Amino acid sequence: ERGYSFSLTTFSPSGKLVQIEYALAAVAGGAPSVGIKAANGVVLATEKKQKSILYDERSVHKVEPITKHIGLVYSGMGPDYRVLVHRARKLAQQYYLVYQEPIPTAQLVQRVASVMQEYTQSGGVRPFGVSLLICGWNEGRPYLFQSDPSGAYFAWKATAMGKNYVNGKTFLEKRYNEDLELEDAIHTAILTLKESFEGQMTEDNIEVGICNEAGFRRLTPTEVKDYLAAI
Amino acid sequence: YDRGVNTFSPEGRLFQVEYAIEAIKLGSTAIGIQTSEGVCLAVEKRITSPLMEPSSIEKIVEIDAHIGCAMSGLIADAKTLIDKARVETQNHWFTYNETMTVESVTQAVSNLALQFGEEDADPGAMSRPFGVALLFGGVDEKGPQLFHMDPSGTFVQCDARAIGSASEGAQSSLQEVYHKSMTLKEAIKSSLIILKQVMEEKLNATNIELATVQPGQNFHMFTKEELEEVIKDI
Amino acid sequence: SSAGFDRHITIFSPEGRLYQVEYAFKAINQGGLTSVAVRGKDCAVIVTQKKVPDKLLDSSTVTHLFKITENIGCVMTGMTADSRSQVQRARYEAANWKYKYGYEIPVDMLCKRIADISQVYTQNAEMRPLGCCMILIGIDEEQGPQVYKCDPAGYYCGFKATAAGVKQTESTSFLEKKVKKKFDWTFEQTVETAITCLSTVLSIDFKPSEIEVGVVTVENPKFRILTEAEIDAHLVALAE
Amino acid sequence: TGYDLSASTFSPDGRVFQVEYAMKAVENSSTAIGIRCKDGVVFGVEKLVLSKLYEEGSNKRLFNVDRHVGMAVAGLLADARSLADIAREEASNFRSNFGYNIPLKHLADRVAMYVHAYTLYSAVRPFGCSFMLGSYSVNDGAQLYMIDPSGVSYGYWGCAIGKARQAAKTEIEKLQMKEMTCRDIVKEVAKIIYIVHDEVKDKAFELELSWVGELTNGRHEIVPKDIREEAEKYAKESLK
Amino acid sequence: SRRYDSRTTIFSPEGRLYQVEYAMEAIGHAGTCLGILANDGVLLAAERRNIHKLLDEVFFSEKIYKLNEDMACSVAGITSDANVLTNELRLIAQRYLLQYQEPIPCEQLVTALCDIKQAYTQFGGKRPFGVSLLYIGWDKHYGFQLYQSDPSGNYGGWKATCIGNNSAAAVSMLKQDYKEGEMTLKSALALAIKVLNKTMDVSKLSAEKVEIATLTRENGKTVIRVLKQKEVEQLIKKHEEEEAKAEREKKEKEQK
Amino acid sequence: SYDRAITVFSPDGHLFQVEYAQEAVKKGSTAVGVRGRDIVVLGVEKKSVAKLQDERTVRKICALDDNVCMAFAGLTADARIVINRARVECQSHRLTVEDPVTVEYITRYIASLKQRYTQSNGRRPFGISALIVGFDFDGTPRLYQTDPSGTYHAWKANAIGRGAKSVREFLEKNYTDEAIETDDLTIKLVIKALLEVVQSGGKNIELAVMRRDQSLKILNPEEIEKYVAEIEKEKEENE
Amino acid sequence: GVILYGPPGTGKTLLAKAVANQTSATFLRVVGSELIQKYLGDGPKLVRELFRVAEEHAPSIVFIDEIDAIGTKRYDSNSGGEREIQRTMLELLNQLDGFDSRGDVKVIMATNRIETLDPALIRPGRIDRKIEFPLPDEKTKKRIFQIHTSRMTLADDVTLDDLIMAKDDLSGADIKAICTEAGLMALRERRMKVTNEDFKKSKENVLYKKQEGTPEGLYL
Amino acid sequence: RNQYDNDVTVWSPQGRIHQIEYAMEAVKQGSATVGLKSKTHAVLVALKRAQSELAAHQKKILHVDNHIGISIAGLTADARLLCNFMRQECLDSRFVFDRPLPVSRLVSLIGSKTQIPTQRYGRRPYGVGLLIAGYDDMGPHIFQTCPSANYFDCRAMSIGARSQSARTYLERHMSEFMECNLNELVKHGLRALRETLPAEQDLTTKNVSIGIVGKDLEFTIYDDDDVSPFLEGLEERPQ
Ligand SMILES: Nc1ncnc2c1ncn2[C@@H]1O[C@H](COP(=O)(O)OP(=O)(O)O)[C@@H](O)[C@H]1O
Repeated sequence: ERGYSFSLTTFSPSGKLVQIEYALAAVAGGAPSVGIKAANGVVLATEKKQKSILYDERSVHKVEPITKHIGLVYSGMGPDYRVLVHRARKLAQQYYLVYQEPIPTAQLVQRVASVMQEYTQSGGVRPFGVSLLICGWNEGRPYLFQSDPSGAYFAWKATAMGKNYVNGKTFLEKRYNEDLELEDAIHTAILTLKESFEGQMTEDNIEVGICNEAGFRRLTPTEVKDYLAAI
Repeated sequence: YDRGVNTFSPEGRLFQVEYAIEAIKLGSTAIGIQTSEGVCLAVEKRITSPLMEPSSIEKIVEIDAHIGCAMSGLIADAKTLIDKARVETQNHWFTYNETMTVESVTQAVSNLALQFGEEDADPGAMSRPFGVALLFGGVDEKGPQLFHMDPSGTFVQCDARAIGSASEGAQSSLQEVYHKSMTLKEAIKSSLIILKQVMEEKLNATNIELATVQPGQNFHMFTKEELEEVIKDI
Repeated sequence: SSAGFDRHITIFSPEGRLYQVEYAFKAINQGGLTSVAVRGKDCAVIVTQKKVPDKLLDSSTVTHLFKITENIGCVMTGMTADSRSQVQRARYEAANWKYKYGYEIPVDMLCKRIADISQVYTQNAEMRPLGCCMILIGIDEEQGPQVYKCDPAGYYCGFKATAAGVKQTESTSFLEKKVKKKFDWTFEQTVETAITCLSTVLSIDFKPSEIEVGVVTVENPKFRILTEAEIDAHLVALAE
Repeated sequence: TGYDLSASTFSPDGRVFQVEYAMKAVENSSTAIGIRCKDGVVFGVEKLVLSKLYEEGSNKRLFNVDRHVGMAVAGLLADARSLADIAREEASNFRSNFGYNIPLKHLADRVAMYVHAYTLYSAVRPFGCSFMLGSYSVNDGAQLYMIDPSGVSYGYWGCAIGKARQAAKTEIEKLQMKEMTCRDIVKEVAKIIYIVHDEVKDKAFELELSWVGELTNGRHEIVPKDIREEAEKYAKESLK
Repeated sequence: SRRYDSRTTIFSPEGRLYQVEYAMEAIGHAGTCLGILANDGVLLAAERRNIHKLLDEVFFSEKIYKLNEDMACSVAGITSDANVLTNELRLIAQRYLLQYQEPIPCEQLVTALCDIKQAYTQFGGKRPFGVSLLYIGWDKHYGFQLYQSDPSGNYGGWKATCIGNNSAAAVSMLKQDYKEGEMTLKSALALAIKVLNKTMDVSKLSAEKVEIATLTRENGKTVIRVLKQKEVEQLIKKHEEEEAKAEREKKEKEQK
Repeated sequence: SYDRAITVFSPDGHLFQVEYAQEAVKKGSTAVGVRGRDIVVLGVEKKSVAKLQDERTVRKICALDDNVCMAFAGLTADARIVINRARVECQSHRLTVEDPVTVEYITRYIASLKQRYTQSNGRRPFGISALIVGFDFDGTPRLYQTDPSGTYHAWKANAIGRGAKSVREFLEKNYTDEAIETDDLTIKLVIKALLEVVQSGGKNIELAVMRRDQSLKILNPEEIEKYVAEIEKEKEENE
Repeated sequence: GVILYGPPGTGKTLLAKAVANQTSATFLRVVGSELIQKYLGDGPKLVRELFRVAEEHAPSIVFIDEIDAIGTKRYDSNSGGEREIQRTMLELLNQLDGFDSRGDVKVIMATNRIETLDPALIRPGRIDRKIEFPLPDEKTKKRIFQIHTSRMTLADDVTLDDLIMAKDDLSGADIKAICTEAGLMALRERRMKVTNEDFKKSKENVLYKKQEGTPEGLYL
Repeated sequence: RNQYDNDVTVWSPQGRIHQIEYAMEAVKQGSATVGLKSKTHAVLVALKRAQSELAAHQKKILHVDNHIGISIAGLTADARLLCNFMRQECLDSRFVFDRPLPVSRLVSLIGSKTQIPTQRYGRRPYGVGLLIAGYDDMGPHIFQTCPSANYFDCRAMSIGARSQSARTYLERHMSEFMECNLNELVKHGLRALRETLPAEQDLTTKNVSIGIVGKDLEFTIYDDDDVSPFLEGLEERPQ
C-alpha cells in the first residue's frame, strides 16, 4: 500500500473549491433526469440510451431501490453510483437494526451527504461525480431531495438534472404547478424527458420509478409502454 | 527544486547533513583542552542586551557527575541529546553498578544523531538532523578524555578542539601554543588568551563561563568570582 | 486544457472528464488481439485468436481462455499481467461467494464485484487503474445463457453479442447487421457467426491452430475449451 | 514530459514507461540460455569477470529455489537474490501447508504476481530482473518458464535472456530440442554460448551450466566440475 | 507521491498563513447573517441564498440550527461543511451533559469546537474547515451571549456582529445606530429589519429572503423560537412605513 | 497519518520555517513586562476597542497557576492550545511533588514542547512568543521569554510584538534602581513604555500586576487613567 | 547607481520627479511595465537602444521606474515568456557593467521590494547608494498637509491636527488622496469652502480605500 | 531540469538508478583499505586518516565476532547500524545453533537487509562499504560489500579513495599469496597499501591498523602498539 493521506481538494485564490465545480461540470454532462413530487407520491424519470442494439437493457438498472419505500435515481457517472447505493443500503440497514423502524428519507439524505462530504475532505481521493435524487413516502407526506457532489442537499417540489437542465427547470416551473396528481405528474415527466430525447421513446429508452403510500415500485416495461403511447 | 530529506548529492556526499554542518558556525565558540591532569572547557555566552540576565544562558551542561559538555549551535535541539545522555548514563549505572566511559556515552548520543526519516514510523520521529556540535570531557577509567561530536554522527578524540563561528581561527591559534606536557592553569590561561581575540566584545567575568573536570574534584568548579582570579592575569 | 496534475493522477478536468481511464483504455488495444463473444438461444461462445511468433514458445500456455469456475468462463484483452491478476481475483471471489452464501455465484454478481473492485482504483489517486478487459460467460437457471463485459473504468453492462480488443468498431458494425435479422440462433449458427466475424474483420482465413473457442451451453453447464479436432470440423463445415 | 516518473501514471500512448525502463536495465546484462529437452532442462549462464573480482563460483547466477526447481537469472543483481528468497518462501510454504512438492506452473504464477504487485503503485519501483524456472518431474514432465519484469510468464522449449538474445534465439532455432537427451544438449548449449559471445569487447567470459532431469533423478545440481565441462573444448573445436 | 502535495501547512514569504485566508474569502461572500443582544432576548437574522420557487420549504430548518436546550447556531459559507461542525458541537454538548449532569456553558463549547477547527490548520495536511458560524445562547454565569468564530479557530464575544456578504456599511451602521442596555425585544427586531434592508440589494424585501429566530427566557424554559412568516411581514411593514415617515421631515420644512 | 517533513534545512545554513514564524510574532500586538523587588508588572497594548464587542473574551493575560502569569503575541489560536497544555502540566506537577510549579520549569516545558513541534514531521511550528512572569515560593520574582525556536531566556525588562525594538531601545536606558525602588514607579514605567506605541492613553492598555505573594489583579481602567494622568502631569516641565 | 526602496507609496518615484527639475542634463524616464515585449527579440534591443541614445547625447540620467517587475529572480527557468524576462534582464546586467563601462551616464532605479531581487544587481559596481524611505509619523505630515492644502481655502472650523493625532499608519499618497477628495465634497454639494466634517469623512473613506478587506481577525 | 535522479524509485531512460551510483561515489571517498588471504589466514590492513593536526585518527577495523572482522569505508552512523546487525546475527547464531556463523550466509543476510531500502520510497541506500574477513569451517574468506548490495567473493582486493594502485599491485603479486606465511603476507599487505599514498610520506605507525583472523588465531586488531613489529623489515619506497 501507499497511504497518501493528503487532501488534494484545496481552496482557490478566488475563494472556492475548484474540484467541486469540476465535479458539477461532470454532472452537467451526464444523463438527463427529472423528479416530480405531486401531492400523493414522487415520480422519478431518466433516459437510457444505448450505443447499439446489441446491449441488454434489462441487465443494468438506474432506478435502484433502497428500502421498501425509498427510491433513488442519479445523473453523472455510473461507476461512482453503485458505491453510494451500496453505502446507503448498508446505512439504512444499520438504522433499521438500531431503531426498529423504516428509515425516514431525510436522515438517509443527510447521511449520504455526510459520506460525500468526507470523501471530498479526506486524503488522496477525488470527489464524487454524481448528483442524486432521493424519493420516498414516509409518514404520509412525500419527500424528494437532491444531493450534489459538494456534499450538501436541497429539497425540491420538482427538479431536473443532467444535460439541458435549465430549460427543463423552466419547463417544470411553467407547465407544472403546486398541485397535481400522480398520473399527470408521470405525463409531464415523460413530456419533459421528451423535450430532449431522441426521435423514438419506448420503454427500452426511458425508465420511470414511482413512489406512493403502498411502497416504492419500479415500473414494468408494459406500464411504461402504454403510458408512452399518446403522451 | 525540492527533494527529500534522504537525498545524495551528484558529487556524492549528502544534501541535508552538510547543511547541518553549515549551520554550526552560526553559533558561539567553544574550546576544550585535554591535559594529563584534567579536561578544561570554555565557551562564549554572546550576550545581546544589558536587560537580559546573563546567568540564564548556559552552554556547559553536566550529564553525569564526572562528565561535562559544551554546545555550539541551536541549544534547544541539543537539550534532547543531553537529556538522552543523562538517561543512558543512569541506565548503565543501574544495570552494571559502574560509571559510563565517555566514549560509550558519546557513542550512545551519536547513534541517534542520524535517524531522520519521512517514510519511518513512531510517534513523530525526527524529521531533520540536529544542528549542534558537542564537546564532552571526563575522567572515566583511562583518565582525562575529550571527545567532539558533529551532526554527521562522527565522533573522534581531540586533544584541544575549538568549535563554532571562529573554529578555524581558534584552531590555527591553538596549533602553536600546545604541548602534551603542560598543566591545568597553563591550559586555562592559554585558552583565555585564545578567546581574547576571538570575541567581538570585551571580556569580563560575565561574558564567559568555564569548567574543569579533574580526577580529584568530582564536578566542575570555576563559577563567577572564581573567574576573576584568571581574568585579571589576562 | 489541463490543471497541472490532470495528466498524471485521477482527478477531474475543467471540462469534467477524468483522463487516466481514457489513457488506460489504450492499454486494451495496445496488446493487438481481438476477442468476440456471441450468445444464442442455448449457448454462449468465445472466439479469440492467438499469436505464436516463435517456434520455441509453448503453444499450450499462450491461450487467454481462462477458467474462473466450472460453469463460469472468461476471456481477456490488454495487458496479460493485469488480466491474470483479475483472473486470480475473480477465482478468489467466486470461491468466497460459494463458501459464504451456499449456492453458486451468478455471472452478473461476479461482474459487479469485479467492477466494484476496479472502481476504487479510479477513485483514489495512488494506484494504476489496471488497464485490462473482462468478458464472462455462464448459464443461469430460468435466465439461459448470460454474457457480461466489465471495464477498467468500472462500467459493467449486459450484452447479447459483443467484442473487445482492437477491432471493436468494425466487428460491432458487422455484428449489428448480423443480429438485426433475428433468425434461429442455434449452436452451429453461433459458432459460424463467431468464426465468420473475425474471418470478415481480419480477412486472413486463419488456420485452426491459431484460434481458441470456448463454449458454455444448457445441455451441459460445464466450461469446455475446444480442441483442434472440433475446430477442424467446424472450419471444414464453414467452407462450403 | 513527466509521464515516466511513477509507475502509477499512464502515458498518452497507454504505455507504462517504468517497466520499459526496467526492461532497458534488463537487457544490459549477460546472456542466460535455457533449453528444454525430452528428458530434462539445461541452463547456461555466461558469467563475466573484469580482472578477477571473483573466485571460481563467485557472483553466481544459478540459484536453487527447491530440490527440483532451478533458477537462472539475468539482469540487475541483488533483486535476483530477493526474488530467489521470495520463491524459496513460496516453495517452503506450499510444502508445509499442502504436503507435496510445489508445481512449476503454480510457483511461476505466484512469483509473477509478486513481480506484478510492484508495477501498480508509486511507492515501490519495478524489478530489474528476468529469470528462468526449470524443473523435471515424472508425473509432469520437464517444464521451463520465463518471467519478465512486467510480470508475464510463458513456457518455452528454449529461450535466452540478456544482451545477445536476438543473436541467440536463432541458434536455439537451428537445433531440434524435442528429441535430444541431456548429454549432447549440454555441448550444444556451450557451442551456442561460445558463438553468441563477443571476445573483442569483453574477453573475460566464463561458462556455468546446470541440470534437472532423470540423469540427476529429479534434482537440481551443477554439472560435475572438472568431470565433464569439456564442452568448452568441443566449442573451441567448433570455433569456425 | 511528493510532487503532488498541495502544501497546506507552510507559511508565506511575508510570514502570514496562506490557506486560511482563502477560506475566509470564501466566507466573505455567499451568505448574510447577524445577531443582536443588549438585554433579555437575543435575536438571529439570516438571509436565504437560494429563493428558487420549486423549494418545498417544509424542511422546518434553515441556517439557524438548534443544538441544545439553551443555544442556537447560524452558519455561513459552505453549507455542506457545516453539518459536520454542528453534529460535532452537539456531541460535545451532550458529552458535557453526560459528564457533569448540567447544561454546558457557552465558553466551553465554543472553545472546544474552536480547538477542533484549529487542529486541522495546525497539522494533518488536510484542507481547513471552510465554515464560520455564529452562536447565541444563555448561561448561568453571564446570561445571554453572542459568539463569533473564524476558520482559523479564533473566536470572540460580541453584541453586534458581521459574518456574511458585503457589510462594512452594516458594521458602520451597527456602530452608529446602537444603544447600550436599552434594547427591549421590539426595537432590536426593527433594528435588524432596518439593517437587512440595507445589506441586501433587493429593495423592499419580503418575508421570503429573511429569517428571524429569537432566544428568550421563560420561567426556567429558555424558549428558542423561529418566527413564522405571518408576523415577519408586518414587522417589515413597520419599518417600511418608517422611511415614508422619515422623508416627511424634508417635505414639511422646505416651505420658505 | 501525515508523516512528511515540513521543517527542512536551507542551502545557506539557517533554518527556514522558524524564521518564517518569527514574522507572525512580529505582526502581533505589543506586550511589555518588567519585574521589581516586590512587584512585577506586565502590560499588553493595542486593545482595539470596537464599542460593540465584549472585552472579557479578548484577553491576552492568563493565569497558569496562582503564581504564574503569561502574555503571548502573534496569533491566539496556537496560544490557547499552549496555555491549556501548560495548565495540564502544572496540575500534573502538583499531583507529583507537592511544591507549586516554579516559573523556570513551565518555561522549560513550553520551550521543549515548541522544539518538539518544530523537529517532528507533519507539524507546523507554533506562531507565538510567550512572556512568563511570576514569583516562586522562595522569594525573588522573575520573568522569562520563549520563542518559536524554543530558546527561553530570563530577562529583567522585555517587549514583544509589532514595535518591540522601539520599546527595547527605550528601556535600554530607563531601568534605573530608583525606578524599581517602589511599586507605583514600576507601573508608571510600564505605562510610559507602552505610550511609545498606541499613543491614545488609558484605552489601549490592559496592564496587570501581581502585588507581591498574591494572585493577579487586572487593573481597572479608572486607576489606569489616573496613572496616565499623573504620567502626563510629570512630563510638563522641560525648561 | 542609486536604488530607492520603501513601503508602497512613501516617496519612491515622486522624489525622482522633484530631482528632475534641479538637474542640468536631460532626464529619461522608462517604466518596467514597458520593458516586456510580445515579440521574442525586441526586449534586449530596446534596452540597448535606450542606453545608446542616452550615452551619445550629454551627461544624461536614466531613470528605470519599477525595475523590480523584471529582475526579481531566476530560479524558475520554465518555458515561455516567464524565462524570456530573465533573458531580457541579462542584457541589462551586461550593459550596466560588463565591458568598457560608459562614461558620464548616471543611473537611478526605483523599486517597491528588496528581497525578491537578483543579487547580481545588488552587488556594487552597478548600484551603490541603497536608499531607505520610511513613513513619517506626524512631524512632516503637518508639512505634507501644509503643502497639499496651500493652494486652496481653509476655514477656522477645520483643523488637521486631530485627524492625524491618533493615527500613525498613513502615507504621503493617502494624504494627497485625502486632500483631493476633501475638496470634492465641497464642490459636489455646492457648499462653503472647507468644513471640519469634510476632513472627518475624507479620512474614513480613504481608510476604506486603503484598508478594505484584509482577513486579519487573527492577529499574527 | 535534471530529472530522474532524486529518488530510488525513478528509473532512467538509459536504465540505471543514479542514487546507487551516488552511493558508490560516497563509498569511494573514504580511506583505502586492503583485504587479502592465504590458505590459512585472512588479513585486512586499513589506513587511518587525520581530520586535524592534533585530533586522533579514526579507526577502521572493528570486530564483529570471534572470527568475523569487518573493515569500513564511507559513512559512520550507517556503519555502526550495519555492524550492530552483524553482531546481533552472530549472537543469535551462537545462541540457537551453538556454532560459528559462516561468512557467506552472513553476507547474504546483509545483502537482503540492504536491498530493502533501495526499492521503497524515501529510503536512502546505505553509504558504507565493508571488507569482511572470516575463518569458517572451509577456508578463510575475504569478502567485499557494495552499496548496490552486490557482494563479491573476492580473493585480494582494496576499497576506498585511490585504490587502483593497490588493485594493480595485488594483481601483479597474486599467485604467491597462499604458499607464504603470515609475516610475509602482512608485508605484502602494507606494500599494497603504501601505493595509495603519495611518494612523500610513509606509513608512520599511527595511521595504519592490521586485523588478522586464522585457523587457530583469534581475530586480533593491532594499532600503534603491535604494529611496529610489522613495519620493521620493510623496503623503502621506489621513487
Ligand atoms: N513627502 C511628500 N510630499 C509631497 N507629496 C508626497 C510626499 N510623499 C508622497 N507624496 C505623494 O505620494 C505619491 C506617491 O509617490 P511615489 O511613492 O513616488 O509613487 P508610487 O507610490 O506610485 O511609487 C506622489 O504622487 C506624491 O505626490
